Amino acid sequence: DVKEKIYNVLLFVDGGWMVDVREDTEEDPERSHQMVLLRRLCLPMMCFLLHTVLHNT
Amino acid sequence: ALQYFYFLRNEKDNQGESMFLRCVSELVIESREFDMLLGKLEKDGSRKPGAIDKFTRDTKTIINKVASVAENKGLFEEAAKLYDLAKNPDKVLELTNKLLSPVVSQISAPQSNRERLKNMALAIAERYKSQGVSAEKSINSTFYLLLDLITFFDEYHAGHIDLSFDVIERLKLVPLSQDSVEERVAAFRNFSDEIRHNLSEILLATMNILFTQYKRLKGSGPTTLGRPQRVQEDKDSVLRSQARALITFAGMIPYRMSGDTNARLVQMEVLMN
Amino acid sequence: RKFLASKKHEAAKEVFAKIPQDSIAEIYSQWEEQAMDSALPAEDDNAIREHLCIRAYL
Repeated sequence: DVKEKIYNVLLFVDGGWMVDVREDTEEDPERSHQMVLLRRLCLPMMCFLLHTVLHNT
Repeated sequence: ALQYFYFLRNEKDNQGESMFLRCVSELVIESREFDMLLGKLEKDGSRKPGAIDKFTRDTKTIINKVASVAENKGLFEEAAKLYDLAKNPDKVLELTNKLLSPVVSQISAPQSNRERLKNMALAIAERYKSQGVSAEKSINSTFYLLLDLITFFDEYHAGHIDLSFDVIERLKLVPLSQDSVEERVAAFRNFSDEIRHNLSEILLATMNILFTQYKRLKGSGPTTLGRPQRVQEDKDSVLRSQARALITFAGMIPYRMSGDTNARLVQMEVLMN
Repeated sequence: RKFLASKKHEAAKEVFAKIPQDSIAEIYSQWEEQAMDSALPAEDDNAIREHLCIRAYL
């Protein structure tokens, strides 16, 4: 279950997790900045948690 | 005003409560003149009599009713002083533990509730030590452990990582070796709720200390020609073993920590591996 | 976004739980009712996608 749920984050469809697909809106620079920061935060962490799960098992 | 209410000494309400007790309880709370009306405790814990001690021998029932009305109004510091005047050390440390528990892990700011409650607790601790006053062993052990935890968080928030580590090692609250995990999980069942509520922050602070010591060991680049490389590998292995002991402990305790706490503990270990 | 950046995962779950599970279906239903044969506004589609990203992470 943990492996499936972490893969749903790491392999999130259509350009990846916390990336806009529709560019036909006004740019919110504060939002786009926060999304890039969350990607740098959450995705390495998820990869390390999944490594830890797979290694310990 | 107290002279006029003494005419009500024999008067009772429809519930049989003394009208004198009621009017004196309202008077003391509205005037805020607690020390003058109800008296004060001296440093030896003798009671200096107040104005009310002239009128009644049962001043203890009055002080307890006033203390309960102060507690219900949210005047917790005054309620604690009044319950203490009701000759209840045990009650002083019980209420002080309840007050200190939520502020232990907080950062010290000038005029913060933490600094006020810490200074109140230190003044109680110094006075009870000088007078030889001991509460119940359970309550008293919880109180001094909360004071030592405040010192741990002060040294931690000051950035004194090695002093904060020496304090937590001395407190024996968390396991610093795999072999100590089962002993500490068994000991956890005997801690008071006030200590259990702080355990998540204690584990995060201890794990952050270990992670920062590990970063200091890795960031000390090879430019000191003279420290044997074996002593560095041994110290890295020890810090990773300590970090593993804290996570094993956090997973074995019958206490539901926040999901964010467990995620941060595991994230810090993954960054140490 | 603020809670996730701050590692307050329990606070982020509490916010997530305030949003009704039908909220995505309701956004589509209301857009269809406005007689718009067009795709959703790019803001609302990106917000649905962002919410699904946060769900998968939590």
